[PDB]
Formats: sequence, C-alpha cells, structure tokens
Amino acid sequence: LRVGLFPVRYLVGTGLPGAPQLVLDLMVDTVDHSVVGRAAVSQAVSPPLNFHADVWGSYVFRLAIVQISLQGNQGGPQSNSMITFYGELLLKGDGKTGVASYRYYSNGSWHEVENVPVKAD
Repeated sequence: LRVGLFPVRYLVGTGLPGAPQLVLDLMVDTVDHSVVGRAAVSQAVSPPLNFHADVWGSYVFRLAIVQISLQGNQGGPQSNSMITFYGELLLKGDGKTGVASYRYYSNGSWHEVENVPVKAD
C-alpha cells in the first residue's frame, strides 16, 4: 500500500534436464529493503517434487552485487511453522542475472542446491 514496492520473478537453476528448478515470485520494498513472496521447487524426476513455501527476507547492496537473503515456511513469518527454506541470491547490480544457492526441506531431509544461475522473467 506504500510507494516503493515492485514485483520480480526469478528462475533459479541450470535449466538442464532432470535438474532442480526454483521459481521465486518476490515483492521488494525499496524503502525498508524487505522482501516477501513465494518459492516453488520442482524437478521432473520420478517421483514429482512439488515443494512450496511462503518466503521473506531482505536485500543489501554492496559495490556491484545485490544480495537477497530469504527464508520460508508454510504460511509466512507470523506462522510458527518450522523453516523449510533458506535462500541466498547474489544478483548482479541490475537485479536481472546472478547466482543463487538454496536449501529446502522434504521427506524428512534437507536438500541443498548451490551456485546455480539466476534470471529474471
């Protein structure tokens, strides 16, 4: 409801057959430097991976990287559900490309995807 917000969609992954794919639909508040949105992790493997989380975090600019830290769960930050997602995006300063790592919880275990490409749109 305040002026300072914009959306952005990031596709995180190598894009290789059978590789994990993370889609982040993010809201960015350029005043408080805060971020909120959704994470979806899928993989065209057998069985199908359909992981989802409400995510939140913040961004920081260092001179040129824009670093976005995210964590997530079922419901968001006011929910007391366990954190099931952590992500760190190291985007180039234009906010359109970069590298990312993340960890997600599924089937009683953590799964980590490290240093994969990031693109917007």
